[PDB]
Amino acid sequence: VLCRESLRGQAAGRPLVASVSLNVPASVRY
Amino acid sequence: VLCRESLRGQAAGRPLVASVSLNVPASVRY
Amino acid sequence: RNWVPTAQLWGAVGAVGLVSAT
Amino acid sequence: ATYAQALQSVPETQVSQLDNGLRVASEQSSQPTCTVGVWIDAGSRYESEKNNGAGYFVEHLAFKGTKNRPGNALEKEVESMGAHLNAYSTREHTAYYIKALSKDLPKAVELLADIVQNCSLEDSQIEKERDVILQELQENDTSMRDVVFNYLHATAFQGTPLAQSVEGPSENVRKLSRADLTEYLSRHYKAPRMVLAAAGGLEHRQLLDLAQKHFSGLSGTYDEDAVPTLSPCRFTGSQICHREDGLPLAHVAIAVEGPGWAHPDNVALQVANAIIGHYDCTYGGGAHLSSPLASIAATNKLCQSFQTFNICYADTGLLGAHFVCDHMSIDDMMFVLQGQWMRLCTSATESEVLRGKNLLRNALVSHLDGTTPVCEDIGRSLLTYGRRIPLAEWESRIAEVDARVVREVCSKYFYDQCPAVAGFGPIEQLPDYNRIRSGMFWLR
Amino acid sequence: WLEGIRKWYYNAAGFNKLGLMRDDTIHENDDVKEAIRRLPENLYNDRVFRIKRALDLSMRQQILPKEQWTKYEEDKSYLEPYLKEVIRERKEREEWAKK
Amino acid sequence: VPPHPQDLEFTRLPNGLVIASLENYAPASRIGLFIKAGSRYENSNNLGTSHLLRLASSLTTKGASSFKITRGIEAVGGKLSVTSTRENMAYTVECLRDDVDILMEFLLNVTTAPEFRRWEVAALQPQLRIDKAVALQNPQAHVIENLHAAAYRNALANSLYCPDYRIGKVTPVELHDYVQNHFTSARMALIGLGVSHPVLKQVAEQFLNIRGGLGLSGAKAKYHGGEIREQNGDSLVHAALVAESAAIGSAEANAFSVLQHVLGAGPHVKRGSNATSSLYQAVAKGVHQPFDVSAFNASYSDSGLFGFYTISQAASAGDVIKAAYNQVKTIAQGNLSNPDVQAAKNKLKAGYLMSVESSEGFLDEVGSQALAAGSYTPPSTVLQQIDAVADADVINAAKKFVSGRKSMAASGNLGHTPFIDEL
Amino acid sequence: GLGLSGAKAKYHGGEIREQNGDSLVHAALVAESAAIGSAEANAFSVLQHVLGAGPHVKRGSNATSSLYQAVAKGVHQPFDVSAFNASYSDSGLFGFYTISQAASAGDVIKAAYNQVKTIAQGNLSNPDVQAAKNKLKAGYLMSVESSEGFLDEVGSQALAAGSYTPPSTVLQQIDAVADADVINAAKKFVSGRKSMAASGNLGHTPFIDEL
Repeated sequence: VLCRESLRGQAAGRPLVASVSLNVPASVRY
Repeated sequence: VLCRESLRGQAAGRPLVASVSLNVPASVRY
Repeated sequence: RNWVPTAQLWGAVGAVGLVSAT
Repeated sequence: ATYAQALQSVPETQVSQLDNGLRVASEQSSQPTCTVGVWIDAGSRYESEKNNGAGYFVEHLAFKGTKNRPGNALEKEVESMGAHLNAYSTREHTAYYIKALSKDLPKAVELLADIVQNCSLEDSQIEKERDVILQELQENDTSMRDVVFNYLHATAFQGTPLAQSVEGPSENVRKLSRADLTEYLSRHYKAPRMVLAAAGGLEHRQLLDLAQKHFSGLSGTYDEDAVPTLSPCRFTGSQICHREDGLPLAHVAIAVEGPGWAHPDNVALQVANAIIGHYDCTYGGGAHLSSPLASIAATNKLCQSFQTFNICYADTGLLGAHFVCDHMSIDDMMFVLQGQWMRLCTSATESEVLRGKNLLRNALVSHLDGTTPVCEDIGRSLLTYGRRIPLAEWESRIAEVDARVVREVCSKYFYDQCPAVAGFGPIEQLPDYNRIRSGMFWLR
Repeated sequence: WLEGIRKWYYNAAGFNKLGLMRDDTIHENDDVKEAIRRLPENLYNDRVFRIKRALDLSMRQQILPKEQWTKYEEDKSYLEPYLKEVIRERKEREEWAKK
Repeated sequence: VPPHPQDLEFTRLPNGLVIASLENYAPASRIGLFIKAGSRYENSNNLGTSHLLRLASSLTTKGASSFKITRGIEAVGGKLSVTSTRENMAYTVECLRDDVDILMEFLLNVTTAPEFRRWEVAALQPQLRIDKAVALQNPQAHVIENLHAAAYRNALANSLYCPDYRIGKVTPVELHDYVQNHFTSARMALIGLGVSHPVLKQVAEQFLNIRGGLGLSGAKAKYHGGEIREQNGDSLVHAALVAESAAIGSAEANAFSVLQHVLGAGPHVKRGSNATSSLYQAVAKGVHQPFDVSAFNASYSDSGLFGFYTISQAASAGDVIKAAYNQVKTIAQGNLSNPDVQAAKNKLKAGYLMSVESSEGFLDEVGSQALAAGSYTPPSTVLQQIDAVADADVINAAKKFVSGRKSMAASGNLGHTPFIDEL
Repeated sequence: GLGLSGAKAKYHGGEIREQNGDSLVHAALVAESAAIGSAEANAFSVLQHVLGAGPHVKRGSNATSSLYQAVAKGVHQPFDVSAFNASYSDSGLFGFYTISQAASAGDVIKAAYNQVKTIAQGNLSNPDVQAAKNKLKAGYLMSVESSEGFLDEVGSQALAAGSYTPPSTVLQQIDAVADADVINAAKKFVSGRKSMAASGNLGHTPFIDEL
């Protein structure tokens, strides 16, 4: 985000996977 | 925008040229 | 269910209050 | 088989204790990977006005080279073995843990013992982590979710340890010396105040041998004079209103005084918070949602999200709710939320309480899936509850709760109580404290 | 059997003289409003005009020519299937709320 | 006391439907119906139809009303999710052990017998503008959409989220037809956990027997070379550069998957300097700023992409992408020791075992295989599959990257961020 | 700062394809033409008029237009195609613009492209060029007729060169363009790096590599 420490891990770990649900918040995994 | 007759001439005659003014309506020539 | 003790207490408040005022 | 049988047939957690003071706990399974770690009664509540931010810095410095494995040797060794290393700091609980293969268990336990006992604390590295924390404190400043919660603590527990942020003020970060960090470590990081948790495919006997062989080097007693024990924190019904119209959405966090880790009421309060529930604008159900606050908030589109929380500490906590909304929706959201509290205190249907129980039943079993949450549960449980609580015991306490219990408990903690309120963002509409306080009891 | 007197009452009602179908004259409420909202563009825009014309007639205190009157046989119940579903869903919500 | 592990049973019906249950003796159940349906099986005309269908899972079905689905599942503390990839749609239900039949009933109603009412679909239309806008806050997401769009031609170039012009334009008839075409026996696969096999088979025979057009060879992932460069005006400069890797079925997939872990896959140590990561160390020595780079590897049943993702400042992107690219080029020429591969294999096979640890990831892996192949291959064989990958396969995979056609996508302030031809 | 002159029009090859969901399928395909200062500009500018520049007769069938006649014989729909020519003081673009249905775009772009390739290979009579020159030089004289267009032309030259060159010399400039220059310009299009842009329903609208 701002420095290098937090900015780590953001780079794409895997092809994105969109999850929607009735209860759980909608997420975009990897 | 239905027939071939009216559709003639609408293909780009020249690079677009944006004109704005105090009095005249803003146009996009060619 | 739950408004039975409340409405009874307000029923008393109204009853004793009307008795108070007159 | 049934749910009640499954709870009984679940693997029973087992705990042993070293002579030097350390508790060692384990949950055995058939899986091949495992999580193993160290949980410590240390954090912001133990810190003071001088050394606020010590627990954070240490967490920052922890995984940088140990005294016997320097620089990034520890980092290389953990990475190259096919394993993950992780840490955090709660206000009451600091913890380091390794996720690894079951095969790798001995090395994992050794590297944990190495991180805890003999930390380097390189002076050149303190000066770099000083800037990193100073960056990270600005990274938290932009996160409105965190700011409003730190304000909630600051105003709920004003003039006490719990008011303090875990990260600490920027001035302390700029001036925190190595003397403070080492003294904080020497004091708080010790065997009787620590727990070694593990979970996965591993044998309790073996973990106890590893803990005996590596962790028994820790001291087990005091110098007779510097043993800090937690003084209870004063809860203060009060408000903090960081007015800032430039930010897009108002964040509000309102809460009443909590029960504390020990109190059985917590179960009924979890059921209570499950009935009111939680919502986000990405939810499917919307207008047909069970919890009326979500239903009303979805239909009218009052808020972007809301979440009921019960933050717990040793002898107190924060029981309440959080919401994110448009600047014209604060009064309404607050009115529906308090309306739901007052309703639950005074009138609570048997059906919705059963839904509240089932949500919590499902929450417990959903959360303890994978090794890391179970290893957390163990390490946290032993520091807070004292022992690991089985799922059957939890179910006994959930089944115990009916409608009358929810009403008696909700009304105990929320009816006619001054709540701690924290507002950050475009909060011109945020109701006056007297009006909020008037909403904490009913007409009735 | 009494389809006769049903047809008599239809003619005696008189909304057919204004060029209205039965479901144009239904009293709006929460269910009907909702059923009318669920109507597809064509049936909505038609009832709009049928009502708009019938009010214009009612202003002038007149009725349509006799051939333009609505027929008991050709009186389509356009609104019912929707309104039945809205009512059944409300009844379900109430029956679920009962427990 | 340790409990005994039971075999993951497996049955494949005559009509083509794959079934797989695991009697866990768990407190919770975890059932999923995986379907070959997703962004790829949309076409030029009916776009974003999988996205709306993903969102519409709680709408009125033929056997249960939208109200009944929401309240019935919530009253038992359950939850019904849908997880779309580009290829597969994974309808998943979770609940307590005594409330299985119930969640299953709703699951089947949603997946076999939905109604898609005109007003309900019309009411749902603006939700996909939200759901898109929520996810697109993560710039990763939009760069990957642009990457797939630019990398492939027709099939996998379809965006997972709905195109902005198609917001509101998706019809109830298109959903009807998209379900009727794709939600079918040979394309579906019912997975179970914490449940007995016979009832799961009998339910799968009784209800899940619907078969239609589009079964099932499939479509061509026509690989191409492209670059779309979206000028953003953002804090960072997110970018990605890939080439055509191997498809998921072969040993080449495992070589690329190992090569990902040889390069900088993703950090393991909290607040570390990324020590064993190759790419991070290659760029760090070059340019001295806040950055991040990692190896990106996508593998599908048809095709796959491999390369890396770079995050950086305005000017740094030029150096970071080149230096990372050159570190991929240096390994391509056999500068790779045996311990590097042996660590990377250990990282991969550990990471795989960790991914199947939680029952959600396990079920997603059983459902992955049930569609991809039509079989199940337990972890130990996957461990053997990884360990059997030669060093030559890693050097050949790394070489196929450099030699093969390139696909780039970036977004940020791109003034000093290079084109593909400038590489 | 700055002081006239400039930077660099770094020419590249690219294709951005915006999926629109529109009635028509608007598209364009060009290559690097010549800059405005040279005689090559006039060759491209003549080649534009040899190809289908833009209609002269109200409600006509576009008779003398080359591209329109090439695509018309191929596919039988409502369409339009025309020769697009941009010339700047640094660089320039030349090619054509196509408007069509979903499926027709594939045929229309190819057939128009092949009609450029048939001219580029050398099928071009002398009357075609002599008409096109007459169309161009008439169109130029018409463009400078109204005082607004005149002033824009005087101001064009005052910046572009720093001089003025009256219509008669521009007429000579046009008439002096050889047939070889037209064939070389048309050949430079086909041989040179390609730049495409399309927007519509592009399912059956080709990429550059598919050309």
